Amino acid sequence: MTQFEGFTNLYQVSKTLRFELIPQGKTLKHIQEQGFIEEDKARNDHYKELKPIIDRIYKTYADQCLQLVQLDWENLSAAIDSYRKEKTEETRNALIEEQATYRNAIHDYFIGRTDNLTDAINKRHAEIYKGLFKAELFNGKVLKQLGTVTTTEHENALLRSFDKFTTYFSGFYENRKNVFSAEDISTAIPHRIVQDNFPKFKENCHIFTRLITAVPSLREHFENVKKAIGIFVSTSIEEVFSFPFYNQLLTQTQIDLYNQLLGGISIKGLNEVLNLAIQKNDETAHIIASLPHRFIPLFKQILSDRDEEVIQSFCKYKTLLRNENVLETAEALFNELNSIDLTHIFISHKKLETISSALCDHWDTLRNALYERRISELTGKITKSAKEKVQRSLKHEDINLQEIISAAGKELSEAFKQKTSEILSHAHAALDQPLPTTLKKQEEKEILKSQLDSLLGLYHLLDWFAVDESNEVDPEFSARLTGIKLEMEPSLSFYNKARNYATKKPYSVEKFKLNFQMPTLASGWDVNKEKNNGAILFVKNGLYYLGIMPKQKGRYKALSFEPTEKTSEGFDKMYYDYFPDAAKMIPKCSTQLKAVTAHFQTHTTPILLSNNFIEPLEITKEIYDLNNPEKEPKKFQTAYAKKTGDQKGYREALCKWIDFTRDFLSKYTKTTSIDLSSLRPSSQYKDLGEYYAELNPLLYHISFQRIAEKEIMDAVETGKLYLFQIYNKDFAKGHHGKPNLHTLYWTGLFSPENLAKTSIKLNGQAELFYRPKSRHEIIKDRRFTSDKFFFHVPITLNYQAANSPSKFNQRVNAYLKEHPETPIIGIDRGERNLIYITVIDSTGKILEQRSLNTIQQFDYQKKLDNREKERVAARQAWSVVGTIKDLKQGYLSQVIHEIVDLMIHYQAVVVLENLNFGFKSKRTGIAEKAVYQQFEKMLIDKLNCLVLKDYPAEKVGGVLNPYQLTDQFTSFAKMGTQSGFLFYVPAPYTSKIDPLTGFVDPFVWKTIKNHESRKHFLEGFDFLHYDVKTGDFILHFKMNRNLSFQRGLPGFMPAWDIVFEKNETQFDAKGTPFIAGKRIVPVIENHRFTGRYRDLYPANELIALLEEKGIVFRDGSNILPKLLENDDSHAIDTMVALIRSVLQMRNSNAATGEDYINSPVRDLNGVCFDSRFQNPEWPMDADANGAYHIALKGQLLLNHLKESKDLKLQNGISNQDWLAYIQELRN
RNA sequence: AAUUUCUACUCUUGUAGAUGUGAUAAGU
DNA sequence: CTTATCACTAAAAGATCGGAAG
DNA sequence: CTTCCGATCTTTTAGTGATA
Repeated sequence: MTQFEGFTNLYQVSKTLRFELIPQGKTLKHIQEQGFIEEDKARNDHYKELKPIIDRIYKTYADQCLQLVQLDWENLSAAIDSYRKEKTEETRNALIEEQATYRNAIHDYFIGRTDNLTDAINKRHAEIYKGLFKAELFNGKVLKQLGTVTTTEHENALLRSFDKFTTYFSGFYENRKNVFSAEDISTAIPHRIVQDNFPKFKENCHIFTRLITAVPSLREHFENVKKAIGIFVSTSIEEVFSFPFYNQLLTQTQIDLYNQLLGGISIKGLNEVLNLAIQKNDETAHIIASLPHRFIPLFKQILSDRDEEVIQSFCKYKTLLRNENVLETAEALFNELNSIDLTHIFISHKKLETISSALCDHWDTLRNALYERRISELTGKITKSAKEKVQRSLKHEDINLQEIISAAGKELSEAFKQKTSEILSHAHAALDQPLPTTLKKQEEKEILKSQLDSLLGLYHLLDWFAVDESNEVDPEFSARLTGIKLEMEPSLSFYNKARNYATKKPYSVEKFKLNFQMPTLASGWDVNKEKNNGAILFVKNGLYYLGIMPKQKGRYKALSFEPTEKTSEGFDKMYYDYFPDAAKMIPKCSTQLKAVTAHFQTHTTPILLSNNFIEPLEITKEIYDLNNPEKEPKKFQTAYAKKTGDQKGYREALCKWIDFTRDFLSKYTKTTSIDLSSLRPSSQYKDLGEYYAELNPLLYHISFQRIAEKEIMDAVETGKLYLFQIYNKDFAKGHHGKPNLHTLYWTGLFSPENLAKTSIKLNGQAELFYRPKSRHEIIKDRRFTSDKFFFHVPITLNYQAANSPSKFNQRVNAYLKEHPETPIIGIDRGERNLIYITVIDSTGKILEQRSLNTIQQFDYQKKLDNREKERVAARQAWSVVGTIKDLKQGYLSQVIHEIVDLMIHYQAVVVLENLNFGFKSKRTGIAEKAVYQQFEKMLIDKLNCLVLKDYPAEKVGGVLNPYQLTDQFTSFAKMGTQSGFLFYVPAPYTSKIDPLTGFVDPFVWKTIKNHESRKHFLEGFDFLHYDVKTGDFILHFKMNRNLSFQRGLPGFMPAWDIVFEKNETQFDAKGTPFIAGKRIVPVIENHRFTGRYRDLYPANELIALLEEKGIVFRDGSNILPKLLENDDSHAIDTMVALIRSVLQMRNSNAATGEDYINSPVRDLNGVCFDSRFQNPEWPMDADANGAYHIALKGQLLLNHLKESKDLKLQNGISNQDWLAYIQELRN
């Protein structure tokens, strides 16, 4: 019995609020007089300049330490091979522990505990590892200790400039602890060495050994290219791809040399040699090309290397291009292209579509041309292996121009000669048109973009030829193309820089962190650390103040604020109390002091501690062995239970440690005032983590106390305290609407209900930033014209729960299995509606379908329509592109509220569109997969902690009890099918589909081009007849026919009754007349669509065609043999055109506005479904048709949960299963 | 067209929604 | 342009300065 | 007049659980 309102308080979530600080009183004058802001700006500059020096010393220590490892590597290779062959859990954990011990073994080199080094160098490396992550790297100790590093006097002087202030680097310090650690983190050098580079090197070795087993005739060729490249001259080819040589390959420059050997010098590499071998088309070419024939390069090592401004840069670029005469070289190359041999120069395969998009009319016509011409040149009968050989020989291989000019004819030799005679001419204009004076007028940006794109299209035409010498290419043409390529390669870089400059923003959001000459400013608010951190907050009359007390004449003037009776006028100051993360402080303040470990070496008696204790606390020896053992897993850790299985001694030691913790909690002078009667006794705890997760919320407390106003006023006036007012738009005097969500979090954090029972915790690690001025009347950009102080503070919501969600999917599947009647929301994008919603019931009937064009009754469809018009109205308009892309993000940010409101009201499971396994065209408003990915991520992050503004604080959904329905976001690929209530289903076969019987277009088209193909396609049907009672053409289709021309996705039923409906008038529910069965088809000119749309009436056109042919059909007889006997091309062409028009599900015309669907199949009731009927029980528009089938896919996933005994979904549903399920349920 | 920040407007010197900040790596 | 990491800290420990004593 | 011992400011430091 799990209620939907019980899906709250499951895991903590960390958020961060930001506010603006107004300097109250005359603290602005004090800050300006003392000059903190200029000093902090100079120090931020020094920190930015000092970061690469610390990176340099880390780099040289990493290289020096990695050059000494001689580890042996067969064991992890055996482990990963055992995983590859078995794929069981036992070998999986064996591989995991083998990777862990390899990372530990290589980390022993950094920490200097390696078994295979002597003691002196071990002590040297251990001292270096100790001294890297302390202040000893700043004063100059480890600089002399390393010896290798070279530092000039300026870098050294700015490196010692952080003296007595080193902790400014502290997070950065711990950031570098990510790199050198032995953990499984992706930024670890051991992880990069073991789990990333080594699998690629091992598989490189295996492909090399297998390919040298196949034939050794190219082993000498490998030796010659290794000698000619002059890379790794001290070793042969056989041992450079062996495992022990990886012990020399860990350094970055050796990785670079390995990559240079594999890829060549830009002189051929191994990949180019293999390409030359497989392109020869001898027996060795088939014996190697059927085999794996690639070596993927290794990853780089961590921390390793490899308006007038743009106007002047482009002016110098154009002047240098005019001096080099790149247009003259290009026109000379295009002139000599007309006479040289075309066999010796090749076209890169990556633009095999692109040439089809440029030199001809369709983006894949020349690919089909060369494929069918290779098929026509095949010797013997066509088989599967020969077809696959042809497909392989044309899929990823460069092709010379003679095959292009023979398959596609000589006509391209004119058209190509046309197109270059355009582009270089504009390039000539781009090298003749003068530079614009500024970039503030529209025409200046116009002429600038034209100057970029002509030369950019010239690059994109020069990318056509195969720049890689994978075939036999004469080197002088290669030299000329590469020279003119490298003369003007960076034009893409100036294009990107000009686009991002003209795109970004007109403001300067750059800010630097203020510190007020404090090492640890606003790191914590606790009243014992109130002196050093110097950050407090006051509350008065609903307003919130931040007080920062700086050091006075170089010393912390310990000003004390006195308690005051409440009704006296004054600020309210908190008394923050925290014992941070008791799992790590209870070791810290007991059994890990220097005194206790110094005593426990030479003694066995228990030790009594009486420092910061009200009574002497006793530490016996056994608890010291429990916390500090010989091995890494402690006795009371569950890793000991997993590794050994001795549960009895585990439970006894856990009880002893838990008793010691409970004894400790009552006598430390900070935690003595806390009530611990809320804890269950020691023996009732299953493990240790639950104890710490329940104990941690008990140790944090905020209590307000009244401070006299006069003392604060003289503290501000004197200069001992800097008082700022915390501000956003909700603390203004004219504020009367609903607040922002962060203001709701901030107000609910200091509510009395939260102060009594902590649900939101005010975290430490606050930051103060400063932003310069950035250079009734409503002034544009008021917040961006003045220098401003910002305040960034993190908070932790749902503090009473754990940190990790554990099995969120299991819990939500349990709730969904408990409740079968739960509705399903389906979300789907479309044309003429940006986002479309369909909330359906469990039985399949829709409950509410809507378009999300309108938000606050002032719809965004006209915004996208108008902005997309002005896109065209001024070219592409670099300026407007960004406004469109941000209006899309803002539209999605407003759509988030509508979706979570629908989910909350309907208590439903939402079902989104999976962006993998899918392709979406243009015209869908939001199309870009990155923008919708950002949407799905924003939705997951919003439903991670869902809170509504109008809800009460105490109720579920309020600030003190937010809704948590979705698991924490981790990756765009590790989502799977579900994340809590966020279900994902594959995109296609959801928009163009009959919503009542599930008919889909079974043929694959764009292959109806040859005449006998049309003959076989038309002969595939069973029979066509005419009915005079309804005046319709009934054509019968069997799914076992036209299998070569049908898609390979059979449905449930094999029968279909396609109907050409009488194209008469009809009435909807609203009485608006509409022609029944009419279709919309584009007009085609020069075998290409032109965008203009025309209306088609299939039955009337077929009547006209058949009476013009003189075919008698009023008897109800078959017409297909009555028309195929003449073998007329025009008749079969019109028949195919009418079949395509009839099978066209969607019909839209944005110029006139109508948009509908039309199923050409009679249902079980014999009617033909028309979405222009506007039946509320069926999808209104085509976007509703898409969203309803997305919701039905979610319903299918729900049923897949229901039949399964285990509480887990199936994976992504195959399309054949979806079609079978739909055509089984609906018929 | 006013915003801690973004989007979009002006009955209202503001409105409706969203907003995890800072830092460093790595991939294309 | 994405994917992974870490911090969200008070108290112990040690450097720094100033006063007392031989 | 120099050296040793006590206040003050800065800087390290401890580390729990659980599958995919």
